[PDB]
Amino acid sequence: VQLVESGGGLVQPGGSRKLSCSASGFAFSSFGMHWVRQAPEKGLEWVAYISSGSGTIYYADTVKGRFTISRDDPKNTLFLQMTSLRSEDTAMYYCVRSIYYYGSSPFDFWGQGTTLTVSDIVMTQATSSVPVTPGESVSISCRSSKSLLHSNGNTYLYWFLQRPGQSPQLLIYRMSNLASGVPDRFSGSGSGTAFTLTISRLEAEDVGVYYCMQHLEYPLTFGAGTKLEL
Amino acid sequence: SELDQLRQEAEQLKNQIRDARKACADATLSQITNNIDPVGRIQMRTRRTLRGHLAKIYAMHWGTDSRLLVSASQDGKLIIWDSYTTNKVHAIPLRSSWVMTCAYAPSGNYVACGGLDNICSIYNLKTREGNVRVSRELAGHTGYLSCCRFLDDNQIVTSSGDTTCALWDIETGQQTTTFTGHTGDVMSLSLAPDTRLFVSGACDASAKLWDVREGMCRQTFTGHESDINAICFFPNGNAFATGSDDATCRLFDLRADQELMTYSHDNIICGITSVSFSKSGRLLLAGYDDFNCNVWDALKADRAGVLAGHDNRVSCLGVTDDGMAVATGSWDSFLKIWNGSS
Amino acid sequence: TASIAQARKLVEQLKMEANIDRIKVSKAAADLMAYCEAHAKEDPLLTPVPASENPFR
Amino acid sequence: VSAEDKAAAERSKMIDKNLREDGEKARRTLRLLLLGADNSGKSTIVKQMRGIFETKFQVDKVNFHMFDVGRRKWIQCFNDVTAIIFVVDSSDYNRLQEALNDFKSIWNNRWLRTISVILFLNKQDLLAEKVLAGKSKIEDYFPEFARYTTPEDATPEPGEDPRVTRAKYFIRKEFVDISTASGDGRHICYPHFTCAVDTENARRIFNDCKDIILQMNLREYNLV
Amino acid sequence: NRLSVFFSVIFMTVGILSNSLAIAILMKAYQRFRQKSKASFLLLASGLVITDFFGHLINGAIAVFVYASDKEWIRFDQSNVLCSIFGICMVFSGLCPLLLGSVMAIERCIGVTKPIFHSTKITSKHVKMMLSGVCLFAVFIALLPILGHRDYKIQASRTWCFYNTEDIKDWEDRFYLLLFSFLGLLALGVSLLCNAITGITLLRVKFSHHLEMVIQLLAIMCVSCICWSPFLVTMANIGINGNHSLETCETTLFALRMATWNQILDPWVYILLRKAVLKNLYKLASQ
Ligand SMILES: CCCCC[C@H](O)/C=C/[C@@H]1[C@@H](C/C=C\CCCC(=O)O)[C@@H](O)C[C@H]1O
Repeated sequence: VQLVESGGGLVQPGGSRKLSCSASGFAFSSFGMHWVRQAPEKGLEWVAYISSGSGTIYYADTVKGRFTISRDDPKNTLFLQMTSLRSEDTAMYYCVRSIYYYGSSPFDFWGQGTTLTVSDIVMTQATSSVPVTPGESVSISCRSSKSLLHSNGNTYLYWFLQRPGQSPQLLIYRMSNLASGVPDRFSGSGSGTAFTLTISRLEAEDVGVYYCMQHLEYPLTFGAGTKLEL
Repeated sequence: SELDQLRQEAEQLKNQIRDARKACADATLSQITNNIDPVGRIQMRTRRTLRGHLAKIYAMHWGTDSRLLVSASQDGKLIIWDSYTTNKVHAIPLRSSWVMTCAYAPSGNYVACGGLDNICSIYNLKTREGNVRVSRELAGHTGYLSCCRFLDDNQIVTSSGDTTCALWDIETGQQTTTFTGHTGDVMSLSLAPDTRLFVSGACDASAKLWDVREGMCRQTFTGHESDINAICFFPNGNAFATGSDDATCRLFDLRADQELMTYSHDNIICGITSVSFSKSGRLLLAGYDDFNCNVWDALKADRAGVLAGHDNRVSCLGVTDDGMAVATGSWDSFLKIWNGSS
Repeated sequence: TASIAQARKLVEQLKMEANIDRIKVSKAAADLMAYCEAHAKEDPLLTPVPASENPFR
Repeated sequence: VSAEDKAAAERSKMIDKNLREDGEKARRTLRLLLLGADNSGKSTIVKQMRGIFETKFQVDKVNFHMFDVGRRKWIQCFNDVTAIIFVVDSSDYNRLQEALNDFKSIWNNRWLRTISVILFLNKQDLLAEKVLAGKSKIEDYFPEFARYTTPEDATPEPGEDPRVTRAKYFIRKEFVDISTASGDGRHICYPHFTCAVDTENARRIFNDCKDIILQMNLREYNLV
Repeated sequence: NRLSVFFSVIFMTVGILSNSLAIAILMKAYQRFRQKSKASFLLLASGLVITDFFGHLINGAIAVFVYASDKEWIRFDQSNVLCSIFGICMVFSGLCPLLLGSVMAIERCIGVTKPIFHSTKITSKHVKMMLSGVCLFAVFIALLPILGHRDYKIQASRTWCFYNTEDIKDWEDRFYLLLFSFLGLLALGVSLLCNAITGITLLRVKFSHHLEMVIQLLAIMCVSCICWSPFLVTMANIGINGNHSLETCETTLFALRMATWNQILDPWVYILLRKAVLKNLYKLASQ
């Protein structure tokens, strides 16, 4: 599975730029797609979502009316037409896939990201930084303004790990399920509006920033971010 | 000379087995269970109706989570359902449309199907590409695949129309054990809860108890007058039930090596296509060709209730592992979910 | 000589089925009756659950 | 209904869309079940028109799918085919009674009560030569053939020996007598006389399929 | 005089009962026949009976209230809301059965003359599009006077509302009557033409269920014309002759009651008066 973004660069304020996301190694037409941007020295922010078959589209309020998201299934390309660019739009834009059915894992893969330069439920992660040592268990807590436990029994909380210099990686989906390819030492638990991520026998690769995202309803909001440092 | 002498010895052995069964047949299940109270009238309503198949539904199998199920139809579609919300999780197009059976892996990572193409195809439901693809095609049966059941992600037992059952190693694609002894087409098989034994029903009106590890037939059960179409183990694994074209259901006991009870009525004259037990085994559910599904008091051989909601032959049925609901398939291309109300 | 080989195989199989230990039917009948009574409370189809506990409302 | 439940339900309806599209393409071809004995020669009928052998041929821009399976249990799979192509060898008098009993089981099958049979009495050139030679007599196998006379309403082909016509009408009558013995019009047999070089077999199926579908519509329009 | 409460009540009572029985029979029949094929005739026949059920119900209920109100439209319909609703229902209740019968004739003409084409080319989607396309076209014509700033006027009997027929002056006033008659007669003509081709082909093909179908076609053709010709011709007569036409109140009222029986007899002509249907009704009554 690969997701390569292109089209980013330095633009003047008020201009327009086109972002392209080339998808390969998987069935692109079956996956809903997301754009998530990360401002420099800032957290992750969800931008837009186009469903499978382009039948459903959602936008963030900060970009609604200005950004256009589209996909080219025969060419396996995802597009993001951006207009009326502001200085607040300077970020790294990530191409993210997500497939939705019973027992699926949304946000399983993240793209490399492209650099763009311009010349609601609240997720609370109070502890921004945590001093950690290898081999020691680390716990990260998250809070939500609204109860993420839906009436169908599911609690829609997602955990992501962004190693320095790399794209974010899904660890836990729906607050309890361990993602594929993730070591079993990671575990998630929670109830109602409070959740915890436990990292037993922390290693060097576990160093990074941990975000908790809610998927109970749109817009999709992340946490501030908790950084683990040696 | 030698052949004539040997065939007489086989007849003597049949008499030896027959006399032994009568020796241990001191009482009857009806006499033993005459004291217990009847279950009353079993009223089950159609909670869900699964629509989307465009041909006759041949087989269905519940997942171990009691929520997902797979159905096989002769339109060439293997469809995985979310029974709670009636959503279609997957739609698997089959290379050959004449599918006759479907299996759901107890882990939930694979489904299997097979029909007139003599292939038991294995499909991987958990792929990084987001699509279901064929992982293994199990070739070697010279007849149509009539049933298949998973033991784990690497072992599956298939019954064929070539009068043989087989145990397959999915990783290598080769059959570790081949089961022979049936003189008619094997139509069904039921794995024991411990998955060390499995009974099979054939057109020769005989049910054979097989040892998966040993690879030989341990016991043989007779009493049906026509082809056996459905077989199902008792919940505890010490008995099983069969359904045949003679419009009867029979409860065979493994240890006693003989039939315990027959479930028949004068009004019923059509063949029986599928049988299943409730969670406690007190109720026996059988699908018939009169478009209905009768609920039997397994201990008293009384028809407790009727599931009459289909417009064609009830081809299959199944009960969830938690025993909450029963799904019935039919040739009218519709699946219905049934359960009782307080 | 195909028939003569098959006859030996059938006779050999019939010997094994005749040498198994068979319990009394009343003993086997009571075991099924005991199992059904023990698990009667946990059978949703036999004893319908309240509508709040039914996943198929 | 949560945010992911809606996206799952949208996925289900896209699956529903492709299910119905595939069903429409499936109904654009007529499915034929091919049956016959070892000596029938049904393969030659297939090849001239052109463990499951499938052949596709087109007549007047109509596509036919013919399945040659290479049976009381698996015959139920072809419960909804348009027609069954039962091919027999009429020259072989010894195996004619095999075909008649074979035809009766198919005709009186409980799951084929509404399926019409297109009977192909193949190898008529061999039948004509066998009657002309006189070495073998149909009366030897069928005693009633001695007292059987060709009906006055018969329409034999031009330049055909009356002995051949009498034999053909008796062979055909044996199969038709089975067909009319039961069914009450739910299904119809369509006998035809073909040879190993006939090129009109495909068109005969097309004309017979039209009557099979027409009878199906008439039941719908009337048996409300 | 010639008008009374019981005349509309009896027609409403019998018309509802006839269509309710046909709906129940079409419910069981469709499930049986949807497995064999798409059952396109049963879909159209279900819509025809369902549409006729609402026509007898909606229009019948209003008339009983009007009769119970002593026909005082001024005192109870000063805003003219009821009459405009009454006029729309009357147009839809008559134009839809005629258009459905025309499509039902074309569908079964293809099903008989070209059974292979009707099975391999015509899909279940097309049948439901035609069923929906006919109903939408009948609503469009019914709403045409509303979109043309016109309105439905109270008729001479003062018990039903329909198009303007007394003292038509503007060219648009006579246009609506002509359009309704033209659509009604064109549907009648295609229904006769296609049922004739079906009957002619069947008799030629026959020489099992051919005679039953041919008798059915004759019943459809006769009932659809004996009932609708007196009313459709009268509307075309007024639309051309204007007020000079000898179209008295009794003439048009009688032509309306005949056209009413077309929807009353449709369950029988299409569904109930059938050999298979009558056998079930006999055993049901005995049980
Ligand atoms: C233009 C097409 C009209 C057909 C409508 C539908 O087919 C039948 C409507 C009938 C309806 C007639 C409407 C007003 C009655 C005026 C006759 C009086 O007051 O005596 C009621 O009599 C009951 C119902 O059967």
